[PDB]
Amino acid sequence: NGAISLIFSLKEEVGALAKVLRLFEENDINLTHIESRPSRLNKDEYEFFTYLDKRTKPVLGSIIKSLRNDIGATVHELSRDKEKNTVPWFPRTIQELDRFANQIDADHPGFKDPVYRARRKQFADIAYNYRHGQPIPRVEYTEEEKQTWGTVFRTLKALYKTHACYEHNHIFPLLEKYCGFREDNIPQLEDVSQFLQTCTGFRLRPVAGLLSSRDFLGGLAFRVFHCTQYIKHGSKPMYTPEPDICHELLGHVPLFSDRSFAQFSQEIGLASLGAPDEYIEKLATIYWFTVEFGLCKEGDSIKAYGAGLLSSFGELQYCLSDKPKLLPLELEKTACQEYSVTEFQPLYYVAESFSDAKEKVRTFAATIPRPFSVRYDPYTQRVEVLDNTQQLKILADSINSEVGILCNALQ
Amino acid sequence: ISLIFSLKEEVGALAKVLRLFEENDINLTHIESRPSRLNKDEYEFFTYLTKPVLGSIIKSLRNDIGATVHELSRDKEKNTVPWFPRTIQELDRFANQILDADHPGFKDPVYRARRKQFADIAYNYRHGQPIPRVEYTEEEKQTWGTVFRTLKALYKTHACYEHNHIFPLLEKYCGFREDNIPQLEDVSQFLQTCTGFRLRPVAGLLSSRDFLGGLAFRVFHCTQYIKHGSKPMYTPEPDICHELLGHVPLFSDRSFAQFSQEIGLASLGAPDEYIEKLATIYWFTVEFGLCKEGDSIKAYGAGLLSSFGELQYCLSDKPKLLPLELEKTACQEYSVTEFQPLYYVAESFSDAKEKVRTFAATIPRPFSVRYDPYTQRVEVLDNTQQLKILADSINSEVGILCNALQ
Amino acid sequence: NGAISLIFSLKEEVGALAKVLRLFEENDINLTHIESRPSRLNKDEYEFFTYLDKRTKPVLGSIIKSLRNDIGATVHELSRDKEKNTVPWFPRTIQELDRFANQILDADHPGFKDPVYRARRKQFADIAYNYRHGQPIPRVEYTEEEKQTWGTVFRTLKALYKTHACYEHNHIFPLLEKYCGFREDNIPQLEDVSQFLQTCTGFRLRPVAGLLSSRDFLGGLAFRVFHCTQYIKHGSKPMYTPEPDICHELLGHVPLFSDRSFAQFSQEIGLASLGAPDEYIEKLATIYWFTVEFGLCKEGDSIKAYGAGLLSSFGELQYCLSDKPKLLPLELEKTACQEYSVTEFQPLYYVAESFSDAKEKVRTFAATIPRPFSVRYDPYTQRVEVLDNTQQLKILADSINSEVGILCNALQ
Amino acid sequence: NGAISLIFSLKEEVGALAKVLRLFEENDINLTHIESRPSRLNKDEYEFFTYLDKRTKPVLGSIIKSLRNDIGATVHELSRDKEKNTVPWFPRTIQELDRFANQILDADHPGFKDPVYRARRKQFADIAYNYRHGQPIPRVEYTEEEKQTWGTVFRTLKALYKTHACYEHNHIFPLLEKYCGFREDNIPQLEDVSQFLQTCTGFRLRPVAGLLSSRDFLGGLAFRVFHCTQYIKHGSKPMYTPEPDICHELLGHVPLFSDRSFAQFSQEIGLASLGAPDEYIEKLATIYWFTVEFGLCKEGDSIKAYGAGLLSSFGELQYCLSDKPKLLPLELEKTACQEYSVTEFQPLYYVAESFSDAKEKVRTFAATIPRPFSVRYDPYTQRVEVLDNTQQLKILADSINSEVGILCNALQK
Repeated sequence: NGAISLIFSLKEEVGALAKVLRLFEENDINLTHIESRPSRLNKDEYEFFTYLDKRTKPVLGSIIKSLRNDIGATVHELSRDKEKNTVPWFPRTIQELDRFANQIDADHPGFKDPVYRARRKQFADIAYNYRHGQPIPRVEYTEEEKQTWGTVFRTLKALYKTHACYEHNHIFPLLEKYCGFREDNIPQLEDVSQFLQTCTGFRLRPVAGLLSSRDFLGGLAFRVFHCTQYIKHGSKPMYTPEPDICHELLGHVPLFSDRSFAQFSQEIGLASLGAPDEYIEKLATIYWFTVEFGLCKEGDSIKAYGAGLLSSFGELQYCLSDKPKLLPLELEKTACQEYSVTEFQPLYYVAESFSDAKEKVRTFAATIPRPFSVRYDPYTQRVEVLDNTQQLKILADSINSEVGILCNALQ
Repeated sequence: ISLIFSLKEEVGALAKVLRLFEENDINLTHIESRPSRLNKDEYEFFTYLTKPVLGSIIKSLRNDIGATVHELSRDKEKNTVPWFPRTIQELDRFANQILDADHPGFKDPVYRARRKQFADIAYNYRHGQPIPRVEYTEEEKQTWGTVFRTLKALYKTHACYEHNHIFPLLEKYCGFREDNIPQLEDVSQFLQTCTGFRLRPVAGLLSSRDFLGGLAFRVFHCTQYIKHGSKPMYTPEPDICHELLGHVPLFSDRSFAQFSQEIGLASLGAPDEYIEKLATIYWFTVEFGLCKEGDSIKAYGAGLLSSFGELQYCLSDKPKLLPLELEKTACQEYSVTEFQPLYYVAESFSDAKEKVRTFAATIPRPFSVRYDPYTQRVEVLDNTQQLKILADSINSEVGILCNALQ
Repeated sequence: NGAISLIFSLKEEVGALAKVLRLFEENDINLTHIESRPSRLNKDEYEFFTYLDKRTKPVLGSIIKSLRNDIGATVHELSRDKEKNTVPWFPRTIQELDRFANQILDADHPGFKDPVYRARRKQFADIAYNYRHGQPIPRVEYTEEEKQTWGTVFRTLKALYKTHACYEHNHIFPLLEKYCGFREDNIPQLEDVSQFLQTCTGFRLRPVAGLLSSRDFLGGLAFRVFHCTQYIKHGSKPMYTPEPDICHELLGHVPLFSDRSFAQFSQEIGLASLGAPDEYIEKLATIYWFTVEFGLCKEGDSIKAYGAGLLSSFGELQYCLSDKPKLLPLELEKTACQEYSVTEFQPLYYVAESFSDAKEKVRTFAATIPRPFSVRYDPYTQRVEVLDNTQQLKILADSINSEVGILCNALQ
Repeated sequence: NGAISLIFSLKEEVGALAKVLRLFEENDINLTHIESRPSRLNKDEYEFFTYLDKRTKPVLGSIIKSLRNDIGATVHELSRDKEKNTVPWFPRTIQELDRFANQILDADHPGFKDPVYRARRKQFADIAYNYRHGQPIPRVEYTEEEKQTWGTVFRTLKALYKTHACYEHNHIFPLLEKYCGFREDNIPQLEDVSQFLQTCTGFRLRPVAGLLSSRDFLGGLAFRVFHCTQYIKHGSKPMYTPEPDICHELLGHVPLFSDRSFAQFSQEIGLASLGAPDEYIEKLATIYWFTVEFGLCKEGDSIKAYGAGLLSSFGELQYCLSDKPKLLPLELEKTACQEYSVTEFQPLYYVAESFSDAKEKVRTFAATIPRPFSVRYDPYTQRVEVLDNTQQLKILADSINSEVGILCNALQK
């Protein structure tokens, strides 16, 4: 089916909303797929959200020209299949992450274990049926699963006070009192999501497996983290090439609980919206060398903040060793650097800070071919698509008002 | 009797705080401990306190641990900040604090029963839950219909641009017709998609402090009952017709949402003298405001957009008009019962938000407040802290504006 | 002669600079009347300044059409005669205030029958006619008669500033008394005042023979240039106010022109004037009338006067804080259309919340003024720069992000 | 006589101003040496600029003692001989550049045997010694010999600017040839160039007889004032480089000073010097030697020269882009310590990302410089504003406020 979406604003005129809503009607598209909301910046405009798929493609082209010239409006055509003259699709609302959440062995250390394979189908099914809004279904984990967690958990906690970054060590005690991070407890995703929610507005979303970098990264734009609920097979408690619950709760969650790290990762996600294939890849590389295997400066020393490092006891000690090569974070080079998932990383990029890395990403995003920019509205949980002079005008007044607050507060 | 205090992680601070509460038989679910957003080094604590020995803890937090502790009392205890809900859920705590033989429905046993029905819906509502739906009777709908038909006809000429900008969407997507009474849960979802405003059914009339405080979270306490059918034109008591036809459309407009949000932010922890001023400001804007549109003036007050007779009086030559200036407006005298003698004109909602902001700076509070739509939390800010969050906020918006100009 | 100007920028490409210059050479326009300079904002563009007059009109249309259709430059045609859909002229640079500084507006004047006074008045006019931007303002020894007139006005007003003037006026007036000879027995020299203004807010003086037009006067405020009279009223009637003598200029305007927030506020009226249609010149002058000239401002507990016409008029300074005037909050869309006379005490004053507020009100008002650009004064080059590109605003936002990045660093 | 200066502010308060002016006056520090101006930020304060010298120094402590104690004002003390517990003096207004503009710095000069040449250097020196801020720069007809020299230097470099000079130099150079008389057959007049500079970035030339101390020279850049020589090197050896004649000033410096980005960058070095300890004056001078004097900058994938020592030296201009030099990326903590030799072609150049990136590196470096305050230049009053941490946040914020308001109005056009 795919997903087609038409992004266009329309000034209110007598009969303006009246006719564009029929412009769908004449072509026979259902008008429960055409949702019309007031523009959030331009007081006199109406923004249209279209929930379409390939069945509607017959008539989309005719509609666009009329809107383009018969009404004089900038129309951006979003398509899932990334075809001639469209922007790669991306959800504009947080509920629209539902639409491909589920869009997802022989050497796995659980290939010949029918209990494990049947267990994995349980978690998959919990994820397949998850929808935005619902609480995350709680699962009692087996005793052998809680020992695997214990094994993973006990060793890593020991290295944190020396190898983990400050943000990580600052938050972890809070997850131990309030979220059941204990050597003997596997935490429930619903408690974690509730905790993140009150910290940075991050929220969890159980996922059956691995999403395409686009889908996964686009979720970061809404501060939605697509999370797995299963656990690695207990035979090899050090296994890491897939992201079990250990990778999630111990590698990602504490940092998603810090504003600057949250704002930084959200920025990688904002940059993915409508990015071409080529640039989703570069963002994935950037992601891999920051959120996944990033190192950060802390005064005169270097600490780890990557999820793949804060979750892998082995490579956490390695990366602080003098053996791995180190480069300062450089996006025009980092985004093109090669990496291998299976082997310990040869190279790590060091970051001045989460804030500085946030700025570099926003800077890098200016290089991403998009006929518009993006800003997340945390009030309606929707993406603002920025392409007008009069929008930037409203944003600038908004900036000016805050400056007045800053100025007045200085006196 | 809450407490708000930050604390640097120095010699085991977090653990000392929790041992300080254990030694005082206070369970850790009444200790919310979060990291600070502007100071990497410290933590934010929030307790929902057990009045006996609260002095023992505060004395320890301030001295032994070197914290700055705000003491928030709802019981108006002198030398305590007037309490306000910090989280959107904390609107549950006092949503049930409302205030009859004159009523046009006094002699009607069924009407006297509906009102109790709607009151209990409001009483039993808690944040997050869907607003319970109700099937309105045929006589409730014609009453709505008489109100709807008579005002709709005045909206093209007498109503402000924003009201008229949004009203076709409510008719198009929320069942705003003369033969249908919309369900609050539908209206609430729409608002959320527009400005993030939410509805919370309320049995009747909360105090100004409680009501205004709700607006800080873009939360509108909204009635669900309808006026009695014998007097359709009766508008005295805030009725569903008041809420959906006078308040709702404006709440869907970003700039009106921000202005009303601003009044509510200003109330958080404001002394009672400043609650009465903000309530008067509210009376003369959100409820009975007029606004300038080029050379003509339109009505935006909910009490005007839901009152047939006073929607036409207000834009007439009979009442006195004054430009909105809050030091004078916040001192005005008004009466609930009659057509208002005086109205205040605003040049724009944008401008009105600025005036409210400036006025709020004069409100005595040992902190500044800023709402966080991500975590649905109001954050209290020392003078130094506010500077860091605005500047960092400013730095973000400018980045977006630099990226977008290309 | 009049005045004609072509405001245009151009990206550098091979021969582009040379093609523009031949186009003007082709048409007798000397290289001294078209200067090219690099653009402040866009590293790769050249800004152009044309010092033309009506003797160039026969040829201007051909040149304009060549810049747009051949060279491909966005061109704003400025005319002082406000021709066929041209922008009303205004000087690009501070030197070019010279060009029309002498365009000036006796029967029942108190100094009519006095031939020494008539002569003094033509002595002061000549100093203005001959003044040119950059020159020291010629000093003149005033007589005892003149310093006694000054003294009568000065005396009555000083006793009244402490209770009637705004705080900013009273903050600076002692400095003028100590460093510019603002005494009852001494008329201060414009050269000293201008030098003190310059060190305070960059504001400078400029002797004018009499009353300029509002466009020309206001335009000077965009450069922080105040066209100032230098004669003094006749000694027969020392409370005579209906002309801006040196008392009105030195006691009404100068203290406030030395305050940064008031300076920026008056400058904002002048920035808004540049190129404004005649309609909006009238509105700006009226706004000027109810702010710079007869304005009042809130000062905490009380309202105080700041208009130059109040601070230099004993009688009306008392009247305006009494219970007789009708006060109104400053709202420009209304105020800009407020009618008034010069003949009597003002029935009605507008109250400004503050100078920084009235400044933002004026910036907001200027956006409504029909112009194909906005403007920014460059105090380094003392030249007006016109903003009409997205390419410019890019740079403008970058520099913003830089100071924000600096202010953030300075806080944390 | 040297130079002492007191920097302090006072809140207005009945009698406060007269009580301050009196403790100067009663100690025979007459009013002409004590300026008092309204504080830009603090609307109830007064700033005081004191013009003093060693003659006052017997009474300085008492005056300071009453200022700090009897009046409660935070007083900074600027001295030119830089005693301990003083701040190395700097000029606060553009006029005080007059004060030490003449503190200048031969048997082997390539002009010692030419008695006409020695005599002429005394003419140019006499123009400069008598030059005062605000005056037009005297125009001097150059000889035909002198013009030959200028042509030899001019012809060879111009044939080489297109492929070796950075974008900014090549952007302005065509304007200088057209409007300032930059030609092979003509030596420009400093007055015409200064007026051009002023119409570009506010820079202005100040005729100077010889070489100033780094402190004095750098400090001038904080006002966008370039102390500039008017003479030309001897005719015999037109490739002679050790002293900065008109060839170095006009062909090496004048183009870049006409560029906004470069102007702001070099000014940032100047603002960094004001009141710096001599240890950091030397660090600044090295940074300057490798940026504005011998700098290279990144320009897309290529690298071009922006240093005046290169842009006025055909021989080393070609060298600096060859494969011979050693190139390091600009890092001011490392740059500021780099050894260098004046006589030979530099073996090592520091590459800048851009003038915009270099400016920020300078400002950051300047933050580490021990100074009891911060400095910003104000082009309206042409005076340096000395500010505390609070005052600095205010100006930064109101500058931001003003500039956003402009972006707001300009967005709707």
